[PDB]
Amino acid sequence: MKANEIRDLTTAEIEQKVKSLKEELFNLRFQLATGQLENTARIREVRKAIARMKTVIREREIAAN
RNA sequence: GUUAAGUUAGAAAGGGCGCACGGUGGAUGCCUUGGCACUAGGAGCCGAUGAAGGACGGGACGAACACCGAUAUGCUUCGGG
Repeated sequence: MKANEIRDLTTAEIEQKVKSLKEELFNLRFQLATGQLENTARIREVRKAIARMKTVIREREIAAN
């Protein structure tokens, strides 16, 4: 998904992207705490996706100078 | 029936010697995951762009070892497989 990450422009790669993933992780952890989640690999894959987005943004910023 | 006299003893409450069968306890034999002494090549410094060394944390489900820092049991890119 890294290529698709590059294709998006910078604001789109943070605004309404690293925010929806954050809120989804929040809801997922709430459901797990309550006691009804079933599928549990979602947490790990969401966290990995967030890290990917942050790293590509930082790479762009570093290359900009 | 009465005198007189001899006797292995022969019993064993328990004990000694020999034999048979067990229990505790880790010598001996066999075996290495760890060490000891060297040889031939390399490398002989790290740090304010924050060191050597640590504290606290990170997993779906506890404590500990190993691994990693709010991008936390991991992220990109180039090669091997």
